[PDB]
Amino acid sequence: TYPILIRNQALKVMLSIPQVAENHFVDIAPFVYNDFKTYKDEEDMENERVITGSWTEVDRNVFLKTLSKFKNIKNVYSATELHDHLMVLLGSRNTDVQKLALDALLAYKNPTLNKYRDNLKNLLDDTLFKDEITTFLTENGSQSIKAEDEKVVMPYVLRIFFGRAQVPPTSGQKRSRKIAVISVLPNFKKPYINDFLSLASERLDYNYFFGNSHQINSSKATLKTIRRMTGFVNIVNSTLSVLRTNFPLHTNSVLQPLIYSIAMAYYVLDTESTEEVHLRKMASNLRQQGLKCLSSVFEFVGNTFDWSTSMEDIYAVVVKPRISHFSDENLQQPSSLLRLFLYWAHNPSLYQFLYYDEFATATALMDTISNQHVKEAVIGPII
Amino acid sequence: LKRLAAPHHWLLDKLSGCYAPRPSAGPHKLRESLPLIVFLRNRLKYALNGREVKAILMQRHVKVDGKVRTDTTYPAGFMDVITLDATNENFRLVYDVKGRFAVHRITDEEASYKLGKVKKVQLGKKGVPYVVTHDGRTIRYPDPNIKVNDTVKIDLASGKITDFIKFDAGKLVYVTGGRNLGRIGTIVHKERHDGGFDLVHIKDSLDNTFVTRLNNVFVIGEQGKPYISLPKGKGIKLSIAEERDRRRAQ
Amino acid sequence: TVQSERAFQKQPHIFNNPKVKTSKRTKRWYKNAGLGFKTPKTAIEGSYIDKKCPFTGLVSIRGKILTGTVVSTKMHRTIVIRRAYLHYIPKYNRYEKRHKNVPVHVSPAFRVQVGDIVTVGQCRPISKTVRFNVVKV
Amino acid sequence: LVTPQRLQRKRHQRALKVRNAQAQREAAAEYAQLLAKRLSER
Amino acid sequence: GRQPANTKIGAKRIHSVRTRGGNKKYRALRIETGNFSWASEGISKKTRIAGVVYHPSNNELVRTNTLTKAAIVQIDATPFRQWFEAHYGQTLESSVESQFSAGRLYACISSRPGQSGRCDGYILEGEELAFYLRRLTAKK
RNA sequence: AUACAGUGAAACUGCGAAUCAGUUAUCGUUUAUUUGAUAGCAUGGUAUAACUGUGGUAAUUCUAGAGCUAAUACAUGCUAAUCUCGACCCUUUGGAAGAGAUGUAUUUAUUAGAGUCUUCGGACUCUUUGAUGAUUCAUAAUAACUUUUCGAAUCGCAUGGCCUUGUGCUGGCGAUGGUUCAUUCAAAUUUCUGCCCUAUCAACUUUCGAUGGUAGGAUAGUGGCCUACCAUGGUUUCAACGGG
Repeated sequence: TYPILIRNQALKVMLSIPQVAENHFVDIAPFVYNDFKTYKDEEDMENERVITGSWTEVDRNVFLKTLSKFKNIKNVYSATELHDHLMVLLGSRNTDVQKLALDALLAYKNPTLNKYRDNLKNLLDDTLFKDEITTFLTENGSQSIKAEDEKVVMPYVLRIFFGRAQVPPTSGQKRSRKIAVISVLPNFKKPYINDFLSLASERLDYNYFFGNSHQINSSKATLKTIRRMTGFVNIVNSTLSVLRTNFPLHTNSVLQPLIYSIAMAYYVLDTESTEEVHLRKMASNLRQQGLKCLSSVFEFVGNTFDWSTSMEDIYAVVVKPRISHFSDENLQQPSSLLRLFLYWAHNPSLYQFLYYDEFATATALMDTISNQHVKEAVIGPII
Repeated sequence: LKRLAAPHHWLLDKLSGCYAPRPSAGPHKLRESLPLIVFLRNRLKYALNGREVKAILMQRHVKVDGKVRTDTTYPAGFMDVITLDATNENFRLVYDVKGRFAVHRITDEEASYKLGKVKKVQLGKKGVPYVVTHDGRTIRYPDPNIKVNDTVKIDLASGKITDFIKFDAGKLVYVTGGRNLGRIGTIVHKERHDGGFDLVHIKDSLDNTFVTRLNNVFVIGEQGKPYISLPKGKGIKLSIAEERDRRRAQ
Repeated sequence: TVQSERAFQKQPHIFNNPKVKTSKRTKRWYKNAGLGFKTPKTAIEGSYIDKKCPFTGLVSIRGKILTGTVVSTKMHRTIVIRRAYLHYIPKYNRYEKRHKNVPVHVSPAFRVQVGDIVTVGQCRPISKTVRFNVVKV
Repeated sequence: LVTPQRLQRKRHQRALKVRNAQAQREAAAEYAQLLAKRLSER
Repeated sequence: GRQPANTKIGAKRIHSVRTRGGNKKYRALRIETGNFSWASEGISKKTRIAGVVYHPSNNELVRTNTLTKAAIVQIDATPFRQWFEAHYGQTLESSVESQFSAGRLYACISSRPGQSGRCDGYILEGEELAFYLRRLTAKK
């Protein structure tokens, strides 16, 4: 078959055995087959085929995944080999981004020369996915911190488009719509962690606007729910358990960062789903953050206490009782100062709020602080 | 690439051919270290010429302070030990009365440590402390009470330290250099200038003081406890005339 | 003064914090390159820059510390001193009048007087011909 | 050619790296013990 | 000595130079981008060089705009703009603030391109700002 | 010894190819080599040598042509994994649900680098760091830039063990390489004195650099080694300057 793929890539008679061409482009095979097949599809023309739209779609998905260099270059050659109208003004940007000399400012500058045409968006998203597929050890780091920061010079619609593009392979809304998810794949579970890292990178690069896309946010919630599902579905050989602990810590710290960075024009009226997911994360052990470096649990609770809007979805569950319990542990760590500041912020933002549930939460907080704030012996900072 | 202006404490004659062994690069300086060739050929005469010196080095036979080091021109100099399994011997090689290198004959439990004056101490990298002593033993992790011009007892089997030795009044010192070379004793007074020319001053039975620069001298030990058996019965070199006077007396 | 040139004069990398308020705008950098001296008040509360000076500039002093009498000050930041030392000759078996020229980069720490005795030491070579630096008049 | 010896040497390089690290970062702790002793002393 | 370099703006192209005793020096020619740094709170970013306005020893370089050390600049302002309005929540010193809608900033080069081959700017802020605006007034 | 196993020509690769004199400093440079520390893919492709051939050419260690095939030659490329806090238990010298932390090379900006109380035995809290004479020293943290450095696609002798006999997982001695620091060996400059005779040599150097200061370039670097800009210096009857 490798000799057959090489012979059909040498003899370039396309549209003669093109019956299962798009089916082979939608089917799976090895990498030695995939490189020769993408070379053959770039050697063809793809103007009139069985389905030229399906060929361009498989080219876009290959330039998305691509293993970050080789199929990215081959699919860029295929996309130029297709009907590449309004792309000869960006062929330099495409060749630079597919090449290993991808100066990111140069790629976003040649696209800023090819701008006001918007015919480079799918190629730029596939180049962003290729630059995001860098893996492990400090060269991947020096490339990823360049890529996620340099992609901020793009459209305000195309940023949410790239976020939804990351959302697509591991959204699973049809899996999580009924109750929760029930199927466990570690390879897609790692892509959830990659989406978590890319979303945290985009939030840290632009933490004012942050660009909320609702299906991407619900897919991040679905990834955290799959993490709690694996924790309840413990695989005690535990490579999956270590991967799930690596996914849930970064997932919680990323989901706290999006809310705590945007905090004004995001986190829409469907906050009850995130409150339900946080209730699922607290129903294991609500007081499991008694350390001073309590990451994202105390941050989400304190951000909900700080922003006065979130008290409704706070008092939906009994979550202020959980934060008061983690504060009212006996040997509590130096996060007790953040808990007392949370009591200060939640007094005039729940006891000066709506009486049905926010003043009820403030009454529960005052009843906690009357008989549980006794040991005030903070002999450290007088401030 | 040549020699014959060799340091004259090597017991080297003039009619041994022209060139002398050039000391290769190693632990010590050239002016105060003898190579294994001038040791094994014309210092204890276990060999005759360089061909058979190469034979008894590449016989896996010599072990300068714990390891083989097959190199003729290897500058194993001051305070090292040279063990040989055959001939039962360990040679701590030190200074003496006249200035040249006195051999010892050392047993095993004294031959399983040397000691070293520190040359400098710093902090190396990643927070780790940093000690280098006179032979290039750049050793990590000392005890924290580190001074400079200070003696550490190197375990010499595994290259760590086993004992620490400070320096102040009333603990022994031994000179390596100057006109007063190879001499012990430490009891007068501890004077220090700035810009050098200072010494821990040296005792005598007649209170004879020898003051040099402090780079040459370093601690052996304390009163009653030196950490090395000493050459030729604790050589202080009183006088040839006093030696003949003691000969006429006893 | 603050300038004599097209470029700018500034202590490199010893900068202030340009956001918060301090009443200096440049922390004038203290140093002493050795020799047991106490730091001069003109360096603690001075105004010049002088990259060849041993009290704010980054040059170091050690080695040959010598003395002599100032005779020439007409140059730019560099003065010539007179090591008026007597020599000996094997012919006459007497003493003779001898001196050589030694130039030294003067520092604006204390004033530049024609006639005083200086104590200057060997520095890393500041120029083509001058090798020492003024550490104290 | 992949031999029984080549992956043996690869395994030995792995073992040497992990043994050097698993001596070094423990010798750090046995230095920190003496530092803690002197900190309790002073 | 050896030959002059006189590196320019645009189209990065660097000679590979080995010199006396190892010490691989990067003889960069024709620098295109530059890493600059906020001098009062510490954020650095690669930033696209436009031009060189000032030379402190020879107005031949004010003519030909040759990149060297100690040459005052006006560069890009856009990645600092994107960080300035994308992480703040403010989306805005006062004379530094005056250089926002002008599309140009001001800084200085310290790393030698004929020696190190780098491209460094520090955003001048304070008496540096005062002296360099007085130098703009000295030119104009 | 059906991959190889002995010797092994050839060839590639690796390594090596006025003397000035005494005289200090290199906190102004690099430091090949030795030595000592030191760094958590059952392993891919070139592009060729020797050789086989076709010749020219009086001829050279002259060569072109094609067929070949090697790497410690050239050029790409990888595996969770460990240290903190550990509520609780069951007593710990633990094992624990998990709140966490993650190399190096270059460049810049910083920042840190400064008198009671007594089981008379004991405690009751007292200060952060390595120094020289001396630092923008040594070192640690963030931010990115790297025409992207390294973190072993290597070799010889044995090849032993664990038993779930896989064809697994392990494991010894040492040969080369390689990051950084130190050492050792060096270089290249630098402080102070000197030598041939002379006033029928008294003025010599800012000619087309003379001498400084400021920036820049060159530098392995201190440094007119040079560039421009600011200043008009500096040497000398002391035997200078010039000449023998």
